[PDB]
Amino acid sequence: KTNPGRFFEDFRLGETIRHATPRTVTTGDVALYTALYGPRFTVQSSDAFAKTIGYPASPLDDLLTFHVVFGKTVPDVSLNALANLGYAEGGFHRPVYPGETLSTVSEVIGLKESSNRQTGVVYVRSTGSDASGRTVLSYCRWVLVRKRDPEAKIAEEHVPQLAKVVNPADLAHALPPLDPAAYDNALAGSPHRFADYAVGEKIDHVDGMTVEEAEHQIATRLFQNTAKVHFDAVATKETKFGKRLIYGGHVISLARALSFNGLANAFAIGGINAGRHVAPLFAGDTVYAWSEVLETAELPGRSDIGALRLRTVATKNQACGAYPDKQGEGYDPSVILDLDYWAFIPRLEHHHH
Amino acid sequence: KTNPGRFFEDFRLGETIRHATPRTVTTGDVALYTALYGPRFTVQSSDAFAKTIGYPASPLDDLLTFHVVFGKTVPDVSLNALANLGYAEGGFHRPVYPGETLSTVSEVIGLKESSNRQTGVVYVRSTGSDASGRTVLSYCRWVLVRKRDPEAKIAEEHVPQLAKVVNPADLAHALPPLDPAAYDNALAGSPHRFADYAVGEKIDHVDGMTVEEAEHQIATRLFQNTAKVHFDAVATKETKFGKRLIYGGHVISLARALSFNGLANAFAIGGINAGRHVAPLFAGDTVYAWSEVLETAELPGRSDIGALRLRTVATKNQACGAYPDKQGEGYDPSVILDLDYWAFIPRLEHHHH
Amino acid sequence: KTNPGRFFEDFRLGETIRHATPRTVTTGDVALYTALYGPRFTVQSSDAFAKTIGYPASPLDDLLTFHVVFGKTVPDVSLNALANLGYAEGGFHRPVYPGETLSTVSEVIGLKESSNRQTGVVYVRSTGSDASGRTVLSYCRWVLVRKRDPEAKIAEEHVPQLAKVVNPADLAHALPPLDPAAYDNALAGSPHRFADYAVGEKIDHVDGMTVEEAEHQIATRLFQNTAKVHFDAVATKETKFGKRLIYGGHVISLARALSFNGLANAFAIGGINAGRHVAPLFAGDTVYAWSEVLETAELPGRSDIGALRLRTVATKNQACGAYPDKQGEGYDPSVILDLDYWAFIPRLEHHHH
Repeated sequence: KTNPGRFFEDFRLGETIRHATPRTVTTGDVALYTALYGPRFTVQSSDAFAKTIGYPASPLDDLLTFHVVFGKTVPDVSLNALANLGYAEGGFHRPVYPGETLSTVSEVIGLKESSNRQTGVVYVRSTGSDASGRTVLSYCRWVLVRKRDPEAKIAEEHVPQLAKVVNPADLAHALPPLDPAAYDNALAGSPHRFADYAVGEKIDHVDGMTVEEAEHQIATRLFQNTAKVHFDAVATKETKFGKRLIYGGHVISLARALSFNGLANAFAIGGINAGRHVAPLFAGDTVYAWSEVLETAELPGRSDIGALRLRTVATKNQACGAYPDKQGEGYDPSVILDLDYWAFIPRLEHHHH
Repeated sequence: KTNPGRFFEDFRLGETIRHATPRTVTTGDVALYTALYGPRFTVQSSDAFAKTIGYPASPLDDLLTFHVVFGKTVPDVSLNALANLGYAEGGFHRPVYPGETLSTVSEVIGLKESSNRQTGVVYVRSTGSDASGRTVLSYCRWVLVRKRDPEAKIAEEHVPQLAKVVNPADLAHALPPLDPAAYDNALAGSPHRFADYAVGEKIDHVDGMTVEEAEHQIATRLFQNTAKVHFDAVATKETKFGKRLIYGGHVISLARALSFNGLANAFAIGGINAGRHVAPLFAGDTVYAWSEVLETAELPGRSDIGALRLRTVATKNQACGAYPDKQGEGYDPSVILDLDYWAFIPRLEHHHH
Repeated sequence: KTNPGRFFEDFRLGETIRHATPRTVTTGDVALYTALYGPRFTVQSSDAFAKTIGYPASPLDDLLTFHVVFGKTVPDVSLNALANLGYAEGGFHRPVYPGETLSTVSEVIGLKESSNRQTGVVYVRSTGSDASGRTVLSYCRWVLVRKRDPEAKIAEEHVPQLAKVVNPADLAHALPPLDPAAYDNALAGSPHRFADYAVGEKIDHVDGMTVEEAEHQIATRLFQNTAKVHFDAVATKETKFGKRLIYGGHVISLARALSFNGLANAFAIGGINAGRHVAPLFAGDTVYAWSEVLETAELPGRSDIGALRLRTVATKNQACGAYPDKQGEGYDPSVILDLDYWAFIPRLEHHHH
């Protein structure tokens, strides 16, 4: 029963993995998520405010939902990962409330050995469901995993093909009918509505967050994400980094929190277009971030909210006033994340019943 | 939309700031507050105990209420602070329960440039309200803030004038009618009641707490307090301290927790007379504290509880058996906080209906 | 009122201590316990899953119950401890739910001075009760405590005599009637039931956890455990270790979490036979663990669950594939804990009403 877990040669294309340890998310998790990342989006922070605008109660931060659903997959898929690399085709179907239980099922949809035959990239489609089987989250990710025995031979290889953009039209049925007049701009922390954003606008978030060892471990276990490279200062000595790698998701959550400085009314996340973990983060490193409007979509059947398509780029140890990005055939050396996603935002303020 | 925040030259006397991100405080926050500071006051720790003595449920620790209400003001007032300096005229109007939402409004009531023209002291009156607009917390604080451009000229300057003591008579209507017979001294951890304290009594708390980097960051984000000097190990290199300053409130909470060793039945805080952040705390530094009875007040219209006026002084890296205080024209070098406040305490144990 | 606490010479055999600060355990504590230790046992993690199998709601992790009940005793017994040493005769009478309040009473049942006359071992029987006085936890522990004055003389000395095994027959009335068919092996993360374990089976847990300073302090205060040696980087300089000792219970919780890798369906703990803190853990040290089946007991009056008797041994900085244990007259140098306990596990999967 000694189980070092699954390695790259153990995956067979088209297998469905029915992940263990479904997770009841409570106001315990909300309070710890708030203290690990410091997000200040009022919909999630204030029940009073959420209720007035047309929610039943504050919904979970969409990234608390995401890290929990991802977490459940880690024991089977990425326990023996060296790094999670990217995402595509992400959809937040349903908002999630404290007391709800989240479960995850993954489908192996790609496998590509690395040239050294020491590792492969595993591609999965992961689907999270509430206790009654209703989908709440769908996404694709790919992660670089260890082979147990490098001399082993990779049966079938397949780099799958993924939409680099989700279609706003399928995100329309996500958020319940809201009241954009009840939405109190002063309590939400910005006057800027759907119509105040221009395609091409660039936003430095200014604020920096230095990440301590204990912070990312406490976050990573909260998600019940077991990837040994987060936790084992002994074993990681024998990796390329030689020390504990911070959960990629920790950077996504930190960048989202910072993004409140300019995008406070992008209150909920509807889907993920593309994401890429460019570079790893270590304890003692400082995160900064900057964002861009790529599209501004109206939602078929709705006038309360539209959708912003956004690109957010995070750095370590480098302010983003100069908007760091590409630099030759690759990124500026300070870039650690490049995330392309749809958020929701209120439209008009005219009171209706 | 790139916003480095408000600087000293941006404040205009008499402006009202209506702060963003109102905060629903849950049993998540209570559990994290308990783990960040270790307070052992039974009223807050045990619903069973609170209910018996005449509360509807355990109330929030008054400093969890305080750090949340302060927190909401930080983005507008002290995001660009170098240090929060003092308090006066603090009143805990109403106890607060899990599920309640807290909002903050501040009034700029003072401005004084520093001699180097690099900084000014900003004086505010901050008022926290529940979701229905009822006041729960009022206080005055002053914080040393950065000027964006030092060559800038300060229009109007005003060091306001503040009562160095709150009047017990206005704290009477705070706590609901309690049962001081139901109050179980063994469960509360002290036999000492209102009548067992003498004016002039001095209490060393003995216990020390060493504060790690991750602890104060996790606490400071829980309060959604954004002051860059807490978080940015890069930017703080260019400050006088050259490293992250620990939230002043973290020291107040730690000193209050330690104070359980001698003041266990000073179960709730009614108001704040004067407070002064004497000196900063850094990661790795050890806190100790000692307290003094300054007054013992009966409350107009009540026999269940009286009010102790208390002075609590915290040190770093120095036990308080010698009761460190002043030392010439200024404090003993180890002193970091000097806090003068009213707490509540049960009187007589005679059972009534 | 300056109280450095109780020292070895202050205990009198046969005294009952009625401990202060009873503790309401909430979903705040559950979420923080989950993030401090990362346990993935589905009964505790998923209400949905617990309810289906025959609980009213997820019960508290038995070690969250244990650390809280132990915590309440620390101010009186072990505030001035150098190290907690062992356990015997542990019984989890009743599972515990969020909202319940826990109180502790201890009986001094042993005292033995150390040869240097600087310290003694104090032996206690500690009993935790819900708010209505019903017992939930009973155990014996012994801890090495400081004498205030070494020249002091120890009146009565007594090393009591303790059963090295609890009897499965008295654990039968602990867990409510469950449904072992409703128990979803895929959601619980193991197909192995009562009947799949063999006496003599050995299980390496593979996974390692490196423990940071802030992690054990945040955990130790959550339990409201005050032992100065956990917290005071100044005072601990003058101890044999010269630095902060990590709560022994932190190692028990970490080893239990790791043990999910092979014992996922040992879902609840019924009692503790023997436990020994072999060696201390420090910040930066990495924990690993391995377990053994010692007995497999059926429960008088029940067919849903049986009892496994288990031995789990934790190490620091040494993988357990070689199953480290004894090595001459004493343990392998890497061993830090040797814990002998009864857990519960489902039997047959045949659906009944």
